[PDB]
Amino acid sequence: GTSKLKYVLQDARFFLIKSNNHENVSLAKAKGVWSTLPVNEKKLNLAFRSARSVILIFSVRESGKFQGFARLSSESHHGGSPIHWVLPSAKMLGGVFKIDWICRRELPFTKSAHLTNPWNEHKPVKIGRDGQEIELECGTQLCLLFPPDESIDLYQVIHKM
Repeated sequence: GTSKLKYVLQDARFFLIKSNNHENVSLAKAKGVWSTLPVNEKKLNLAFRSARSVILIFSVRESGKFQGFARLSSESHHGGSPIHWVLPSAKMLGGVFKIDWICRRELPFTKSAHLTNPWNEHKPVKIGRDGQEIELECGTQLCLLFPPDESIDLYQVIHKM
């Protein structure tokens, strides 16, 4: 069902993550981690303190799709296991966020054409820079459009809230 998902998304904040390649999203899906440039790191750390859930919605550039979404489980930290990102240069990144995936399935942009983001001039939600915040209602409806991921159990994520 969709009820535990709606509970996790209640009063959440949402951010668009744009990856240059599929390899980095595959690493994030396998290891449960993301890293971003310091300007976005600071925004995500502020958001993590401010909201019950902070949701990252991932899209690989030129793919025409979103590849899934995940919830921050920590602020960023330094000095863990090093991550061999494909950088498009590793010293330029900030710390590492731990994330819990909520959906690892794809959603094509053609299915989100009716959703506009007020925080980006009401452009279609697919449009945005890496780190663009997505307003609550747009972000909630976007996450509810993804196919259900029946491999994930949100019981443990609810306990982290």
